[PDB]
Amino acid sequence: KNIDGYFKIYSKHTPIIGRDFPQGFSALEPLVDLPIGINITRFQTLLA
Amino acid sequence: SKFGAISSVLNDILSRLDPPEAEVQIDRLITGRLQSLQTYVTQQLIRA
Amino acid sequence: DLCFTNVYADSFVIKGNEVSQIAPGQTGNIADYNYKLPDDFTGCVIAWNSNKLDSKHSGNYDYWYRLFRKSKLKPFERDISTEIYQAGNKPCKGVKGPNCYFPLQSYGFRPTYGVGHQPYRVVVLSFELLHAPATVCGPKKSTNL
Amino acid sequence: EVFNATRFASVYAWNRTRISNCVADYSVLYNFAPFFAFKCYGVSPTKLNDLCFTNVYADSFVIKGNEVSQIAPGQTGNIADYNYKLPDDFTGCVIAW
Ligand SMILES: *[C@@H]1O[C@H](CO)[C@@H](O)[C@H](O)[C@H]1NC(C)=O
Ligand SMILES: *[C@@H]1O[C@H](CO)[C@@H](O)[C@H](O)[C@H]1NC(C)=O
Ligand SMILES: *[C@@H]1O[C@H](CO)[C@@H](O)[C@H](O)[C@H]1NC(C)=O
Repeated sequence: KNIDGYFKIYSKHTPIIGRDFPQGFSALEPLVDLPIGINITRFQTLLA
Repeated sequence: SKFGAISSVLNDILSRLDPPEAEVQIDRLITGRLQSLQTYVTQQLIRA
Repeated sequence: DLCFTNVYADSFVIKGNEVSQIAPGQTGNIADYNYKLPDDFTGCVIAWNSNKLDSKHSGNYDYWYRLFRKSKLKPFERDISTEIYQAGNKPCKGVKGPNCYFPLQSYGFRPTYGVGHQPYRVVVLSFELLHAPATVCGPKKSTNL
Repeated sequence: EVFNATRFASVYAWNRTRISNCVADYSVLYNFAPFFAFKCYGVSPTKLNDLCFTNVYADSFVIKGNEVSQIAPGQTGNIADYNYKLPDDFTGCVIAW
């Protein structure tokens, strides 16, 4: 998210059941809070 | 009752002045109206 | 004697009346197309006249300001762009002159203007007073707990 | 009537027209003249149709090209000193076509 800049990244990694997007609850641990403060409108991801 | 503000119409105050200056007036309106509601509620409690 | 999580310093040169203009939530083309502060702003604005660095003989037209913008400016937004403002319905975008005006106009300064037209230099200090690990302090003593 | 005139006065004797008791729609000026200088100082050129003005003066005078840039608040020149001088606290717009 990019509220007033300050880019935030959230992650919680677990070998969950592994079928797909699961049902059991899971909180999210922050990793980095970084104040970017730039314009942001589109999204894309990089592969291997 | 204007309660000591510019006007008794919240929507008029909003559409006429900027946020950070109409803020004092709308806060005055809140302090008046909520306190009046408090008197009403207390009197209703006594009657009840 | 305070601790702030992060400090942002924004700097720009603006005219004397615009010092009165620049404030949280005001009106005027600079306040709505050039720079806008949040309503709940927590910081300081610093203004001092600079007629020795922004003025020279024959004038100096280096600086700029925007007057033509499609909408209002969201707080802390770098809307830097050179797009002709549309007037009426003509898609212009090709030629200057009638109903095709530039979004920004020269901020020409000369050593001989009025006080309201002098080259004031403005920097604004923004602070974040929230419950978060700070980075900046002042005088300190580290008495044992 | 101030834009469709045929004898716009000279700068030395600038006719000053008083405008009152009317709805100031600016599309009528927009469609009448292919402007070349629509610089506004006190108000926004986009924001003219949402403000109510106590009184409006329309001073019209034909002048040279560079004199268009000459005419502005806090300016100087043979016209800006002897023919017409714009006040520094000028709340209004100029139109040049
Ligand atoms: C900033 O991002 C918003 C979000 O879409 C966009 O509307 C605006 O034009 C952007 N400003 C720029 C790119 O200057
Ligand atoms: C003058 O009025 C006529 C009639 O409405 C119109 O066709 C013409 O464009 C106008 N010219 C100016 C300069 O306003
Ligand atoms: C202003 O006065 C001049 C004097 O020559 C005249 O030509 C012009 O038509 C007048 N403008 C008006 C009455 O709008």
